[PDB]
Amino acid sequence: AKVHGSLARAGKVKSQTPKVEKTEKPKKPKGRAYKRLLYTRRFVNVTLVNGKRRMNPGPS
Amino acid sequence: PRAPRTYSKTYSTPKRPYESSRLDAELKLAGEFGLKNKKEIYRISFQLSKIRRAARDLLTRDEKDPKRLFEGNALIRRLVRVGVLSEDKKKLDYVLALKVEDFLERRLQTQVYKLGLAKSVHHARVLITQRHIAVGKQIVNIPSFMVRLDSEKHIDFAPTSPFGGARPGRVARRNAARKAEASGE
Amino acid sequence: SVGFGLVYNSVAEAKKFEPTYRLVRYGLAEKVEKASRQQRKQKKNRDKKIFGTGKRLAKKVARRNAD
Amino acid sequence: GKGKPRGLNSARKLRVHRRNNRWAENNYKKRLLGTAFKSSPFGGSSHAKGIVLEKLGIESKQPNSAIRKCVRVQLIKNGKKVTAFVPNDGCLNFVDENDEVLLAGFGRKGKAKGDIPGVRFKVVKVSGVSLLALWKEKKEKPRS
RNA sequence: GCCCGUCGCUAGUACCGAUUGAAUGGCUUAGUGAGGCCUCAGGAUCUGGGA
RNA sequence: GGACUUUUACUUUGAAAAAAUUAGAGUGUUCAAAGCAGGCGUAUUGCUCGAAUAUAUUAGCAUGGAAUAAUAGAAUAGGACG
RNA sequence: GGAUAGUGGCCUACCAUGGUUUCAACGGGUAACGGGGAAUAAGGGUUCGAUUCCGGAGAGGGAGCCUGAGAAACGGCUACCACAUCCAAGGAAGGCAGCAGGCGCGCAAAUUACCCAAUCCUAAUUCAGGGAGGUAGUGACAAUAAAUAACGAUACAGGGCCCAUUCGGGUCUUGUAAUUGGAAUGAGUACAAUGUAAAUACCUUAACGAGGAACAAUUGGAGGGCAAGUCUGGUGCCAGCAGCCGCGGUAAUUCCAGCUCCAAUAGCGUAUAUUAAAGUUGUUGCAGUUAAAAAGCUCGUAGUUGAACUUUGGGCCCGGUUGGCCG
Ligand SMILES: [Mg+2]
Ligand SMILES: [Mg+2]
Ligand SMILES: [Mg+2]
Ligand SMILES: [Mg+2]
Ligand SMILES: [Mg+2]
Ligand SMILES: [Mg+2]
Ligand SMILES: [Mg+2]
Ligand SMILES: [Mg+2]
Ligand SMILES: [Mg+2]
Ligand SMILES: [Mg+2]
Ligand SMILES: [Mg+2]
Ligand SMILES: [Mg+2]
Ligand SMILES: [Mg+2]
Ligand SMILES: [Mg+2]
Ligand SMILES: [Mg+2]
Ligand SMILES: [Mg+2]
Ligand SMILES: [Mg+2]
Ligand SMILES: [Mg+2]
Ligand SMILES: [Mg+2]
Ligand SMILES: [Mg+2]
Ligand SMILES: [Mg+2]
Ligand SMILES: [Mg+2]
Ligand SMILES: [Mg+2]
Ligand SMILES: [Mg+2]
Ligand SMILES: [Mg+2]
Ligand SMILES: [Mg+2]
Ligand SMILES: [Mg+2]
Ligand SMILES: [Mg+2]
Ligand SMILES: [Mg+2]
Ligand SMILES: [Mg+2]
Ligand SMILES: [Mg+2]
Ligand SMILES: [Mg+2]
Ligand SMILES: [Mg+2]
Ligand SMILES: [Mg+2]
Ligand SMILES: [Mg+2]
Ligand SMILES: [Mg+2]
Ligand SMILES: [Mg+2]
Ligand SMILES: [Mg+2]
Ligand SMILES: [Mg+2]
Ligand SMILES: [Mg+2]
Ligand SMILES: [Mg+2]
Ligand SMILES: [Mg+2]
Repeated sequence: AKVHGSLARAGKVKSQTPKVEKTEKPKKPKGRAYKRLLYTRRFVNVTLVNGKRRMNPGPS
Repeated sequence: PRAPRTYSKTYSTPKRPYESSRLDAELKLAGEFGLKNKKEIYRISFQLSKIRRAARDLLTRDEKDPKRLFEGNALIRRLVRVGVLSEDKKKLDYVLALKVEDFLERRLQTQVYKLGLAKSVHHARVLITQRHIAVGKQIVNIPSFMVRLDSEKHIDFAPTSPFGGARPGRVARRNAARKAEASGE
Repeated sequence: SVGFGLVYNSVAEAKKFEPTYRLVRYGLAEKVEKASRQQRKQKKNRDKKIFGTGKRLAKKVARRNAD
Repeated sequence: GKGKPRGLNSARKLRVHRRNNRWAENNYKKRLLGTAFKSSPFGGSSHAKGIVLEKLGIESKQPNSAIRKCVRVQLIKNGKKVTAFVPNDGCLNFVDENDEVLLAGFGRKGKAKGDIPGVRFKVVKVSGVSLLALWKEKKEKPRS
């Protein structure tokens, strides 16, 4: 095949995606406390059961 | 040129990495005994695994074969000692059963909670690491201490710390400092 | 706290059967300090290059100071 | 009953036969011929450090249309000349000719990766630092 | 629809190949042969035949 | 003590056998990986449990077995006992 | 016979023609020191062992030898070869695969520190010496324990539940909360004591030391395998991603980001090797009509394998080790 194709466009997309800073948000607990949060989220209180169960929903 | 220091690792990771049935099952335990790791469960499953392997082997030997009798009986009374093996079921075909949860419900972190004294496993953890609660006058700060039956009656707060006399504590005493240095002279 | 104790029949019997670093800790023997360990070793080695006394080599090297 | 000998003294034939046939194992043969140490641009070692000769623009195989940015590298312990992919968006901007780079395998057991033809290595580091850090921002390229 | 080979482009690998090509390592003919040892001598000196 | 003994394979039990590793008992290193400690009192002139066991396979040694599988035997009798 | 401490073609004389081999000699390769062992877990196996203990070998390469009970010794000598240092050019001197440290090599590996206190070794010897060895520094090689938070009040919201003719909240707590509330603790810092040869750390422990600006967890992934979005913005077969299948040519569930979510978590990715998956090396245990594979055919040596039959049946004693019913 060909070997000497342009290199002009190296990093085209990364260089032209608009920066949006990370947001400043609540500090998530680390260690045992995080395993706690997961468990009250996943089993204790429960959220929905739209037929089954969802973990990362948005506009449903 | 000196004797090697011997070590061993004390846990085992599950083969299938992403099996949600097992993953749910593991998390429930984590939040039911106040653990912080999948490893704290991985560990116990390993402890079990060998106890079972041990037992399996003995079972293949003849009823009342010398080794079977000696090491089997020994394995049982060790298990009875800490309260994983119930008294009735005491002849190894049940250790051959057993279960992860039986081992879990004997940790110090859980025994500290099981009879009052904490109310929530997480308070129970925090208490342990923070140098309160003891066995004799011997403070214990490892949540995995595995209460052995005959020390169960002795899980109480330490003679040090608040909660067991001794002293309030430097964050409270600091408040007793701002109390009479504001409202006094 | 758990330690270990000894008690001799005399002060003359400790001073002879005790390790010398211990009597130091107590105050019944001075820490006779010396040069470095590698200062000492070097001196041993420097000393190896001389056969006999030394002063015989002082005078003979003193004649070089004429030539 | 078909195959192999069964007899109690036929141990030898049974071992020999296995010996003879083990050779059809693709991995066994490579091990015993010492193919690694003999062929193969690296020693048989996990990584190899080399020097950048030219920057290539390899055109990718079908059904993919692209230009895979790469480099020609001359392994230092070797003189062996090799071509290696420079992973992630931009990164070729970090390398420059005559520069020193650290090459690794592609995780395919020899063999080329995907649509990149004839490329069996990827970079990993340049001038002592690592693409990954550079691409993010944790580190900066050294002076010269 | 599928599909075979010559011919043409780029890149890669191995092969054959004048150079009686080159290189490293292990043995080795023949020739030359250090050194200590053993041995025939020697005898500065120095004793009572010996050192 | 004398005089003579067809060859083997297999299997059994045992001896001879480094420690560390391994399997594993005992013991609350605070837990544990470890370590081989330690434990009781008159804690003022001491009492005391330990520091196991298993494995250690081919070959050589030693003992039991006599199925399975080989060897040898008397036919030009140069046979067997006395 | 000579030589040796001593057996022996060890060597020399004489004499003979033997010795090994498809049951694989001889030769080649080994990125080969052997072993105890290591990794991998149904079993059978497979891979590894420079390296804490045992044995062997070596001290840049070769050979020679002095001393001595013991060395073919190298922190001994001698020669040659390679290398290499000082010089007043006449000469002299060196051997880190000891400890540390430098160069080189490379993907690849630490202080030119303290001590004989322990463990032990040596000497004429309780004493001296010991980079043996111990101490600390460097050190995410592996291995162990396990912090990054815990508990109440209130403010609506719930689901429980008694009632429901119909307001509803009221007390058993499920908890999502943009004001709240006092508690707890070692990370660190630090008198002191302990530690130690002296130190440092650990174990102890006065004084300090947590409210979001921390004392602020990471590393990868979110189409399938494969646990987690068809969110928003970007790009437009470009840039890039993708172990494998595959995504990207304008509403991208794979790219570049934001948000959110998943998994393991003081750790997690990548590369290379091996092991399990692999009954894809198959003794256990493969496959061979058509998927890879029965020699065109028959003889045949080595090798493997090879029908049946020879003291079997009956009788009597002896003493054990478990288990039943009594104890
Ligand atoms: Mg000295
Ligand atoms: Mg002297
Ligand atoms: Mg073939
Ligand atoms: Mg394809
Ligand atoms: Mg090129
Ligand atoms: Mg080289
Ligand atoms: Mg045996
Ligand atoms: Mg043993
Ligand atoms: Mg002879
Ligand atoms: Mg002759
Ligand atoms: Mg001949
Ligand atoms: Mg063969
Ligand atoms: Mg070698
Ligand atoms: Mg070895
Ligand atoms: Mg080996
Ligand atoms: Mg080597
Ligand atoms: Mg030697
Ligand atoms: Mg060298
Ligand atoms: Mg030579
Ligand atoms: Mg030598
Ligand atoms: Mg030496
Ligand atoms: Mg001169
Ligand atoms: Mg060195
Ligand atoms: Mg040296
Ligand atoms: Mg390293
Ligand atoms: Mg004296
Ligand atoms: Mg000394
Ligand atoms: Mg040292
Ligand atoms: Mg932090
Ligand atoms: Mg804070
Ligand atoms: Mg992230
Ligand atoms: Mg999924
Ligand atoms: Mg869009
Ligand atoms: Mg989009
Ligand atoms: Mg994304
Ligand atoms: Mg992992
Ligand atoms: Mg079998
Ligand atoms: Mg097959
Ligand atoms: Mg076919
Ligand atoms: Mg045929
Ligand atoms: Mg033939
Ligand atoms: Mg037969």
